Amino acid sequence: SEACVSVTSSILSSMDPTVDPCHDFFSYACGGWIKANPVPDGHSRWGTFSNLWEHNQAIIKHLLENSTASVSEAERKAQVYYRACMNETRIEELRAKPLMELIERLGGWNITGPWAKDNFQDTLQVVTAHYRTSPFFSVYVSADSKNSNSNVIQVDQSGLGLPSRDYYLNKTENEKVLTGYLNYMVQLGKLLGGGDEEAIRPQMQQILDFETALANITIPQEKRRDEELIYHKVTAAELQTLAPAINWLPFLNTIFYPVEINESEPIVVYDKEYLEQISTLINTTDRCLLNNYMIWNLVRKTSSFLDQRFQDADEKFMEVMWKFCVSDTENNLGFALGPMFVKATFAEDSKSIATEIILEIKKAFEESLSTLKWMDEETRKSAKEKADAIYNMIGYPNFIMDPKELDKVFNDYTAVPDLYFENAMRFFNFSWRVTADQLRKAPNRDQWSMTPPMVNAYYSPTKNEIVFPAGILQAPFYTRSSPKALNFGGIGVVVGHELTHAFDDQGREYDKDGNLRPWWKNSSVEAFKRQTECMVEQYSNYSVNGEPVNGRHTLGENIADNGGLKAAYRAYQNWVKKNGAEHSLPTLGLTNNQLFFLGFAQVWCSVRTPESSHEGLITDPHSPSRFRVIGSLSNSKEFSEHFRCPPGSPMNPPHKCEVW
Ligand SMILES: CC(C)C[C@H](NP(=O)(O)O[C@@H]1O[C@@H](C)[C@H](O)[C@@H](O)[C@H]1O)C(=O)N[C@@H](Cc1c[nH]c2ccccc12)C(=O)O
Ligand SMILES: OCCCCC(CCO)CCCCO
Ligand SMILES: [Zn+2]
Repeated sequence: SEACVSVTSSILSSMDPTVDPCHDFFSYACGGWIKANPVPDGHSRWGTFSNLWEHNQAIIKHLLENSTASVSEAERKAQVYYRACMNETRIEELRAKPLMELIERLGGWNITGPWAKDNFQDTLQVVTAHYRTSPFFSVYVSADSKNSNSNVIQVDQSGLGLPSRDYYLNKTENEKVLTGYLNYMVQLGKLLGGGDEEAIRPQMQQILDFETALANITIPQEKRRDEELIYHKVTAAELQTLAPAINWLPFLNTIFYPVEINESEPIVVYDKEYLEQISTLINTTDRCLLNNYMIWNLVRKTSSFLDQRFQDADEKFMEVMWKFCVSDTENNLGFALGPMFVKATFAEDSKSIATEIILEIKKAFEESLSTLKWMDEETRKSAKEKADAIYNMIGYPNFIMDPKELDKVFNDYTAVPDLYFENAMRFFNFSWRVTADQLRKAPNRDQWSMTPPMVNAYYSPTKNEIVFPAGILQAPFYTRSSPKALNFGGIGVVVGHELTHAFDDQGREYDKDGNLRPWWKNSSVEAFKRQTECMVEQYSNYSVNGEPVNGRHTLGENIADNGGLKAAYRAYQNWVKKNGAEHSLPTLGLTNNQLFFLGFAQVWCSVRTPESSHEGLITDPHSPSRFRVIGSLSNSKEFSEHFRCPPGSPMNPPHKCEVW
C-alpha cells in the first residue's frame, strides 16, 4: 500500500501528462523526469543504469570496509586492493616514480631522454602479456565461433587511445578533441620527466599521427557486424606470411607460455588486410616512434594508478570526452566481491523467482515462434530447438559461492598493503595469465564476461547462454513486492531482450550448440532478412537534433527490443490468464495492462550530453533510449489497443515491423 503509494508517486513524478501517449509515449512517460533530472557533475549521460550502479558502489564501500576480517582469501584480497588504493597519503608520496620507474625497466623512451635500442618484439611481448596492453592489435583467447567447445587465439584491431576511430578522422574538421587529446599527452609527458614543451609537443604529435593511421587502417564497425563474413581462420604459418613484421611463432610461444605453439596453430583473424597493413606500417616506421607509441599505450593503461596530478589530467580530458577505486576494485576483482555483494543485496528467494520469470518469458517467446508467419514449420522447429537449449545464469556464477573454488581462481593474485600501482600491474599480469591458461581448456557456461554487481545483461552466441547479474535484478527491473505488470515490464523485458539475441541478425548465425554454421535453409534466411528490412526502414525514420538515427547500424538491438517487449507482454497475459488480475494502483488513472507499457518506458528515462547524442548515434549499437521505447511500442498492436491510439497517430504506424 505505502509501497504501492510511493511507487505510484515516482511513476507519476516521471511523466508529462501535458503530452499525449499516442503522440509520443516517451515524453509522456519520462518528460517529467527529463525536465526534473539534470545531467549531474561526474556524468555525461544519466538514467536508470547510471542511477542503480551508484547505489551499488555505496554498498560495496561498507562491504569492503570490514573490521571482522570474516571473509575469504579472494574477498580478503579485494579488501587489501581497496585499502591500498584508498591510502592516497602514500600515493602522493610516490608521485610518477612507480610508472616513471617501470618504463626504464622496459628500456625507457625518447621523452626521457635519448632512446636507441633493438628491443621491439621484446617490449611488444612485455606490454601485451605483462601489462595487458594492446598496441597494434589485440590478442586473446575465447571460444572458436566455428567449434564452440574449444578456445582459440584471436588477433583483432586495437591500439587507439580514443573510444572510436572517427574521433581521429571526423573531428579533424568537426571540433578538436585532437587539441584536447594532444594536450593530455603533452601534460602527462611533463609529469613523467619530459621538461620543455618544445621537446614534448613534437614527440607526442608523432604518436598522434601514428595513432590516426592506426585509425585510418582500422575498420568501421559497420564492416564488422557479420561474423560469418569476417571470421577467418589461418595457421600460424599463414599468419607469418600475412603479417611478416612480427615473428609470430616466437611471439605466440612467449605470451602463451607454458603452451607450445607450432606452425599449425589455429588463429582467428577478423581482418586479413588490416594485419597486412599493420605489418607494413610496423616495418616502415622508425623504432623510437614504435617504442614511444608502445609506452604511450602503457601510460594510458596505467596513469590512473599514480597521483592527483594525473587524475586531474584524466578528469579534464573526460570533460572534453573518492569512490574512484570502489569502481577499480569491482572492475578487476569483481568476482572477488561477488559473494559479499550478493549476501548483502540478493535474497536467494530472488533467484528462484527470477528463474520462474525466465521460464515464463521463454514460454511466451516460444509461443510466438510457433505462430510466426514468415517461417516455414521446419524452420520454426529448429528455432524452438535452439530456444529450448538456451542456458541461463542468475545473480552469480556458481563457483564464486564456493570459497574453495573462488580462492583457487584468485590464488595467483597477491595484493600488497599500500602499493596500489604495484597491485594493479600485478593484477594485469595475473589477468593476462588467466586468459592465456584457457587456450587448451574447454569454455564453460559458468564463466561470465560480467561480474555480479554489474547493472547490465547479455547473451553469448558461443555458449548459447543468457546471463543476468544480481546487480540488475533490482528496482526498477525487479522488486518482489512490485506489481507483476511492473516486474514483467522491467526485468521481463530485459529477459525477452536476451532470449531474442539468440535469433538476431548475429545470434541466428549460430546454432543451438553455439556453432557458427548454417542451420537454416537459405530460403528461410532470405525470409528473415526481409522482416528485418522493415526495422531498418523504421528506425532510419527517427532523427535526433536534426540528424538521422541509423537503422542498419542499430538493427540487432532493435530486433531484441522488439522480441522482448512482445514476449514479456504475452508472458504477463499468460500470468493474468492463470492467476487473474491483480488490483490497480490508485492515484494513477491507469489499468495494469497500461501500467506494463508505462513501467517499460520509465526504465529508459534518460538525459545525455548534446555531443554524446551526435556520437552515440554513430557508435552505440543500441538505439537512443527514447526510440527504444517508441520503436518498440510502435510495433505493438497491444500498446495501441490499450492507449487507444487512432489509426495513424505517431505511436501507431500502419507499417508495423515484426521479426521475433
Ligand atoms: C536491456 C538492458 C538491461 C541490457 C542490454 N544488454 P545487451 O544489449 O544484451 O548487451 C550489451 O550490449 C552489447 C552490444 C554488448 O556487446 C554486451 O556485452 C552488453 O554491453 C543493454 O541494452 N545494455 C545497454 C544499456 C545498459 C544496460 N546497463 C547499462 C549500464 C551502463 C551503461 C549502459 C547500460 C548497454 O550495455 O550498453
Ligand atoms: O569455473 C571457471 C572459472 C574461471 C575464472 C576465469 C575464467 C576466464 O574465462 C575468470 C576469473 C577472473 C580473472 O580475471
Ligand atoms: Zn542487447
